[PDB]
Amino acid sequence: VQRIYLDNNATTRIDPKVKEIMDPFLRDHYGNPSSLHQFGTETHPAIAEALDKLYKGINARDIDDVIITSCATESNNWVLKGVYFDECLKKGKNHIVTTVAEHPAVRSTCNFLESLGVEVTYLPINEHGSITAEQVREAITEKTALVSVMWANNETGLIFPIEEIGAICKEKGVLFHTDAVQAIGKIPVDVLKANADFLSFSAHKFHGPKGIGGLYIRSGVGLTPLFHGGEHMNGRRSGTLNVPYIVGMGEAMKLAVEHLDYEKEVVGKLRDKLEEALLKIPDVMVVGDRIHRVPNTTLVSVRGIEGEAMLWDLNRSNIAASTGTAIRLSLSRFNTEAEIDKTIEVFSQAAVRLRNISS
Amino acid sequence: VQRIYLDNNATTRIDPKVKEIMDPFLRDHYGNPSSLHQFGTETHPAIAEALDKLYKGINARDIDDVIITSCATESNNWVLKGVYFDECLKKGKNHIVTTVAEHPAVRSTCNFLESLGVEVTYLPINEHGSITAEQVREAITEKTALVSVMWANNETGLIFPIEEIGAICKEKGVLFHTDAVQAIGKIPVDVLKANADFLSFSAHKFHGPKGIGGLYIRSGVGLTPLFHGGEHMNGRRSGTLNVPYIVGMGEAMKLAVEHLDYEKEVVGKLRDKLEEALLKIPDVMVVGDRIHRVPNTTLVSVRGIEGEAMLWDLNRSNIAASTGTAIRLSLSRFNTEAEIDKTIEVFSQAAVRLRNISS
Ligand SMILES: Cc1ncc(COP(=O)(O)O)c(CNc2co[nH]c2=O)c1O
Ligand SMILES: Cc1ncc(COP(=O)(O)O)c(CNc2co[nH]c2=O)c1O
Ligand SMILES: [Cl-]
Ligand SMILES: [Cl-]
Repeated sequence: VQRIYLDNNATTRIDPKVKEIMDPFLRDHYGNPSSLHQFGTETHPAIAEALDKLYKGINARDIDDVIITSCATESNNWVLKGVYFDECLKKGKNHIVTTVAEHPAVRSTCNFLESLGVEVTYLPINEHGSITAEQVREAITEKTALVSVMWANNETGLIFPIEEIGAICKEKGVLFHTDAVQAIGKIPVDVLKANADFLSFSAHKFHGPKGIGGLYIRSGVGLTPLFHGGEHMNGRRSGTLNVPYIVGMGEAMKLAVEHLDYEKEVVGKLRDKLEEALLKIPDVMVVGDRIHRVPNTTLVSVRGIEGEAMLWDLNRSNIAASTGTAIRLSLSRFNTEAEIDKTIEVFSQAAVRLRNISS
Repeated sequence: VQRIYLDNNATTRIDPKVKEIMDPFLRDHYGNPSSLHQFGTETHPAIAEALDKLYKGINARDIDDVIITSCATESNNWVLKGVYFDECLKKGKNHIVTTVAEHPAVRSTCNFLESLGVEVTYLPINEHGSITAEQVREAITEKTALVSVMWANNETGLIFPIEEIGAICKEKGVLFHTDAVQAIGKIPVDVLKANADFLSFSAHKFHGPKGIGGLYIRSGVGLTPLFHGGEHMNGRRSGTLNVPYIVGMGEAMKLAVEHLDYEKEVVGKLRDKLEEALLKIPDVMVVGDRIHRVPNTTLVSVRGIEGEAMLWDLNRSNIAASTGTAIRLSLSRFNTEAEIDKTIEVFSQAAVRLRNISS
């Protein structure tokens, strides 16, 4: 059998180099980095190299933190509940601006903050599937504690104007957080350009293991820990380090940014090839503005055949995709031209077959 | 070189079987268990087998949850901040009883809860290094939201009277949590016998990978999520599943409980052998009641030579241990009689050498 995987927004394959690099820390380098003895101190260099890779990936500076979390959900929960106690309660700034497009980690958390009597403005999506810089400026009260806008959307692949929203936040004196989960490895990410105070990411979206992520925290910005216990991560996030996944995620970031031109040049092209071809088969419109997107994602619709049906079919013929209904096909650098061609074929045949049962 | 590792309370070696079982999920079974397509659904059986192993390890029932967390720190933080909102605030039960002996994940969290105006009673340690059932009963007000007592202590290896504290909590109508991190794999753990509502554990203490743990939650007990986003873990703890570490931790628990008689019979004996022998070298008393302890841990003192000095020495001769000052030597099933003998030798020679520089 030979399966085609087009579900990169759900999760990605761990890069083989990433599997290789982690392996020694699952075998004989099993010491707790906190121990003083050799089993501990021996892990120190690989961890430092990892952190370094993470800093360079997002343009963090020495004076910033990139804190290791267990996933972007942790990161996101952490930013929101941290600001809740540091701003919303202790400083009266009882308002948070976000968008409707946000991942549930952000949205549900906000929902919880609402239940305690935080006022949350969920900026509405426009016709383009976007949010504009002016939209958040027009929403900032001076009780606004935080603006949280996702860098790129995982439904459509839509990029939002982070840089611009950054500027507004700087001018207005408001904490800015960007969930960048869907941007790492897909387009360049720059916390300096973004004037982010907080950035979250998750490794499994860029060929690292599931079960680890990061939160960038700008110099001098405070954020009450979500994991108290104050050992690890200059006391900001406690718990014995996930040594293998750290070493791994590090490598994952490095490879991810090394592939940034491949992503735009080749992956993007494969995505255009797929999209263009899908657009033929009679009555198939694409969803969203097709300019401001990460290179890897396309969301096609099939006229009067719910997505689920197309996908269940595609699954049977060994092509994995998901909805966003519409059909979300999302690529990685591990897709090939052959696989796309095949997808065009099997997609169209599937379309055909389902039209005919519809009669 | 041939190193001896006696720092099992810091962390343990991933069991080779555990490394084997996780491996396929780092290689080709990389699908998100939430996907509907084959890459997702194919992970379903291994995950179910894992969870099953976890349930049986602690005697959880079908009607309970064993929720997968990123570590015991997550678990502990989760219980405390969960009860804070569900009991302390929403129900006025503004008091928590714990002990002084607790791991910092519990203690620091409590410290934070104090800062919001929760009243926390930190039960004092006695001469035995213990806490008695009566001590917590005498502390329960009817504003008490939660009792949190650690099952076994990682400093001395001291077991606390969980079963008894359980009974008191049941009688008194109070939520009971036990951090069992230092008990899994060391003595039998039984949430039913314990009348725990909440139990935490962490895999790296029983030959699983760092970076994953569990919280047992009793049937019908509520606990507001620490990770909102409400996808995974019947919405109790959100974030893409750490598939490999889950499969791994599962195996780790199984092997851990399979070795329960080996642990008491052989590991315990090795520990007694080591202890007895150390007790000779002139002026070396052991620390704590030497009856109510997990089999693997001994905490010896050397008269007027701070622990750190003994350890730095021991490190040079390739024996890894830590303080608790006193010297904490903690064993696993991977220690051998040879290694202990060697330790007796090198320990005593080290004692000798440091006496003579002391002059
Ligand atoms: C933009 C974004 N934010 C946060 C997360 C959560 O990261 P995690 O904590 O590692 O799970 C994801 C991935 N989540 C999903 C992508 O597709 N379905 C999902 O549930 C994401 O795409
Ligand atoms: C009793 C207990 N509770 C909680 C933890 C925290 O588990 P983690 O979240 O997986 O780190 C540990 C391990 N911690 C340590 C054992 O020795 N030094 C330690 O810091 C522990 O022994
Ligand atoms: Cl918090
Ligand atoms: Cl919470």
